[PDB]
Amino acid sequence: KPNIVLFYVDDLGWGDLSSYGATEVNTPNIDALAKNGIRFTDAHSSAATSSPSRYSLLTGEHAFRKNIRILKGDAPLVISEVQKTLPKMLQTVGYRTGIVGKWHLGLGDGNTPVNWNEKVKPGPLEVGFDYSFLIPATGDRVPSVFLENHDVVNLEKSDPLFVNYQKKIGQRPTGYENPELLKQGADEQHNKSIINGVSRIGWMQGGESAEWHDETFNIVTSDKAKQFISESSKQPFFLLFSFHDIHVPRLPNEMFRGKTNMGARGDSIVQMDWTTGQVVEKLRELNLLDNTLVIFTSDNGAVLTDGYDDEALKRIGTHKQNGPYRGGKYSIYEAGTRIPFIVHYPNRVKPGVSNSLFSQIDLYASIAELLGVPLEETEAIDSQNQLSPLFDASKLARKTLVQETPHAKGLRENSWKYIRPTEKDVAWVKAKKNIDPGTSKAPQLFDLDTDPSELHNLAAKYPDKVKLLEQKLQDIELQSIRL
Amino acid sequence: KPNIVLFYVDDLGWGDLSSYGATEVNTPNIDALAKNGIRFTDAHSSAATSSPSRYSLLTGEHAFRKNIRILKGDAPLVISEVQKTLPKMLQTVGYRTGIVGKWHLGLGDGNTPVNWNEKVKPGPLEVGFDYSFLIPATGDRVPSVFLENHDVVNLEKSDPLFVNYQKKIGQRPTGYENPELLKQGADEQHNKSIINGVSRIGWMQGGESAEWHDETFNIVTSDKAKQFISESSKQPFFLLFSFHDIHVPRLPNEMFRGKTNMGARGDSIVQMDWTTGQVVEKLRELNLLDNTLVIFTSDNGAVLTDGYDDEALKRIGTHKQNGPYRGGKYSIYEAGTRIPFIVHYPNRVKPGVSNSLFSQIDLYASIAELLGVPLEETEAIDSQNQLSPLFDASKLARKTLVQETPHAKGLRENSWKYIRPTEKDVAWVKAKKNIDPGTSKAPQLFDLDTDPSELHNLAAKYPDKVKLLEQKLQDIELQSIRLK
Ligand SMILES: O=S(=O)(O)OC[C@H]1O[C@H](O[C@H]2[C@@H](O)[C@@H](CO)O[C@@H](O[C@@H]3[C@H](O)[C@@H](OS(=O)(=O)O)[C@@H](O)O[C@@H]3COS(=O)(=O)O)[C@@H]2OS(=O)(=O)O)[C@H](O)[C@@H](O)[C@H]1O
Ligand SMILES: O=S(=O)(O)OC[C@H]1O[C@@H](O)[C@H](O)[C@@H](O)[C@H]1O
Ligand SMILES: [Ca+2]
Ligand SMILES: [Ca+2]
Ligand SMILES: [Cl-]
Ligand SMILES: [Cl-]
Ligand SMILES: [Cl-]
Repeated sequence: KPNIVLFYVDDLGWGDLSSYGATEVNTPNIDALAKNGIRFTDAHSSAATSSPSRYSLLTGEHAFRKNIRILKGDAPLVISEVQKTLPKMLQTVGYRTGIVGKWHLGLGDGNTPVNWNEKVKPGPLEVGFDYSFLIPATGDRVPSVFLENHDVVNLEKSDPLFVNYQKKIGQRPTGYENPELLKQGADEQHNKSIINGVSRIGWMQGGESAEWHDETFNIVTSDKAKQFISESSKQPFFLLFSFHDIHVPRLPNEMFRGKTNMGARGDSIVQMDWTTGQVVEKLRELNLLDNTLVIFTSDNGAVLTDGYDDEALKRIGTHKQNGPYRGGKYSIYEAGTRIPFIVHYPNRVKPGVSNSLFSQIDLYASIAELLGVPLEETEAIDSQNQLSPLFDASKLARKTLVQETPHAKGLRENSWKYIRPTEKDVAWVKAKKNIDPGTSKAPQLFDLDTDPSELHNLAAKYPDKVKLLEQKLQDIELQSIRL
Repeated sequence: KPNIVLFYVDDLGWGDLSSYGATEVNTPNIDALAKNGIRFTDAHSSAATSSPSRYSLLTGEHAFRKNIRILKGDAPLVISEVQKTLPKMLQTVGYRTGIVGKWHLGLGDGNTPVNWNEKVKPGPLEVGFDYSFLIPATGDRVPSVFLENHDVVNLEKSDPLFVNYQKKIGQRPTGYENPELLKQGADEQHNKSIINGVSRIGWMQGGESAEWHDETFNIVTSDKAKQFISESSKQPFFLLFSFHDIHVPRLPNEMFRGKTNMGARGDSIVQMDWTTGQVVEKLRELNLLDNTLVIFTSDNGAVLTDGYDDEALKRIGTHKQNGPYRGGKYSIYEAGTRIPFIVHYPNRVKPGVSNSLFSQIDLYASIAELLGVPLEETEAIDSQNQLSPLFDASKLARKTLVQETPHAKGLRENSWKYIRPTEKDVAWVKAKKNIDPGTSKAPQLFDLDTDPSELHNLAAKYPDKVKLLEQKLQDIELQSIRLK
């Protein structure tokens, strides 16, 4: 029973790592993991946005089965208290489970809004986690406080904490009223309550003692992960290290500012690599690294301009955050879900590069197979046993895989890519995010071997292929049991 | 005997046209040719630099056979006067042949330096062209004058013209002396004589009346091309419209400044498309567009920072000038030679998109086949007959193609790409050009189907494939006669 450490980066694109070809940023720690492990070139998150991908990561099922969308800071937990989750699965075989970082899976129960001043339940502790130290929503969503287990860290009863997303509450300055105090400019959605010089989404009243310090996320989070690892060093443990990097607002520690010529976004990649090093080296000191299944991946494709004036697009230079793939965050094109995926397990995995169609949804069933945990017919219905290609870069994995986004759905059948037509008009992606969302009123079909960036639609040349793929996409939607 | 008009752009990247996916720039006129003809996605120039590719375009053979490198402004002509060339071949079937634009193939005879004040021979007129309106070297190399046939245009005997690439000559202001006069900053190689407010490579003395005006290149070149077309409308003709766009310095006409959010480089693409349109509309106006074989392609891959402070890199935004391919100008990676290539011929070409491995070198032998011109065994020894894939997107073309750059040679065998190792160190490509030259002390091998940006070197996992690909490269280097 090896330990499992899951590095889950926020918005890390296929090309944002030097082992994936980046030249404007060096990721040495993550690169050494790829060198002594398997690097996947065709691995995918379940969706093109955070909440849905995180839901599939932990439940082994497609996010559309529960219509998961980007959650707001006070949304209720999307994972039922009895739902079968990956951490619960590992618990039944003695693993001590923990998560350090971003949650974004909801925290309340729905009936009554979240009272950030009393115990916050259900949450990570109710869906398979023993220990939890989180960032409730996202780095840019209030509350800007750490929630340990069931309690908000450093909360003073003398200064109760409240949040509101529709109107201003409290006496904190905002970005629209007080733009003078901002460290970075913000768009309309992100110009509310200011905390640590940066406005966020929504208003935050009180709880000043519970306020976090963005520039120390690297230290605070690595410190917690190292402690949890030290506490569970003599037993099997699973640690989901969920980063805030490289999600907006990008506020890296001063020791990284200027390490790249790309601005805060690039420097956040440097910080992210450093943080990863702290955890990896911690496992090395305790001689646990060779017997640890390390998985380094991301929740969705990269984005440059995501709401703050941080120079991501202006100073991009020659950097290709999505490598050769088109799209990015929010998009149905490859880059929306095609991301970095590294497996590092020296005791059982030989170094290699895998071009197998791999999905993060299959982590649940592949880890069950690793430890012999039989799965119910109703458990992680979409998660397939793909442990063999996970540990051998030469083995094949999937043939078919559905890609999700709020705007459209798509399907991969070997090198074929099909995007189902939609009438939804989503211009905010192209306008505000500088990404083609991939929608179209007409079907789309691409051969990624000759057209890797999805520039030549073949829907009209192979109309039966479109119908076949559309048919197989319907079957997967109608599926309700395993296999 | 259809008319043949060949548009040859300078440094146009695979993704610089909107019909190849560009979103930050619009090329409506050029896209119109793609919608009505074949768009090639795996077509390649012979080399990753100007002069080597141009030589291969007109001689039908690899440039390394004569060690052609980027030519200085006063270089002698690299095409022998007795050497068979594509324009000559067309001359023997009654075609009137002309060239308007960038030459960059040398002009002296090699024994004496070109005297710009006398007739310049041998030039395009001695290698198969009837008419020629030229930019001698490049927009950034002196002389900054026009050469029509054998004489410099608007040259006054009262002000003789001289060039010198080793030391300053004449009284013209320079970039290293008069920075306050420049419209754009220039690196050390481009800070010499100032002409029209932009320093160039080399020093220019005299010939003021013959100086060109960069910003009106679009009008001067399109007018010359329109005259030539208008006059040869009675006879079959071959026009090589060799663009300066989008090479440095990028000085588009006023009517295009601000059309894109990428600065001078992006606005030159706009001007480039407009100039192309002016020529296409002249063919239509004269009812020749349908009976005209129009080929639109590029001499080598794209570059952003090439010598002038023109914001090409600071304002690139989301533009992917090279599409998904790695490298660019000067590189042995795909983007060095993988370029836009469109064939517009309404009387014999149906609209399509072709993924066939296609080489510009084959244009000589494919056009010969179109006209039934038998080729000698020692002529265009690298030019293969690929007329079937040139006119039908569904037909295959090449299986093997050798790629050139001064530091390394490469080979393509279907989707496999092999880069022969080299001890050469070209640091300026990364330092100043912001492009990866593709050099490596060790062999490189890629599967472009799974690794389109050549990121995963497979040379170690397939040592026999490397050997076989390296062997195939030697055979093409030793070949001296036509194949098959
Ligand atoms: O018409 S095009 O082919 O499309 O444009 C041609 C370009 O010519 C220049 O670019 C380089 C080219 O001449 C190359 C020859 O293969 O040599 C390069 O010079 C390098 C160094 O760059 C140079 O640096 S310097 O301080 O500015 O003088 C110097 O170190 O010498 C080497 C040559 O040695 S070698 O080629 O390895 O054997 C040219 O680039 S540059 O000097 O860096 O600017 C031109 O710069 C481009 O604008 C195009 O005009
Ligand atoms: O990575 S995610 O957590 O899914 O991002 C959620 C996003 O919502 C968008 O509408 C915001 O404008 C972004 O700033 C970002 O916060
Ligand atoms: Ca995310
Ligand atoms: Ca060029
Ligand atoms: Cl208190
Ligand atoms: Cl389309
Ligand atoms: Cl701009």
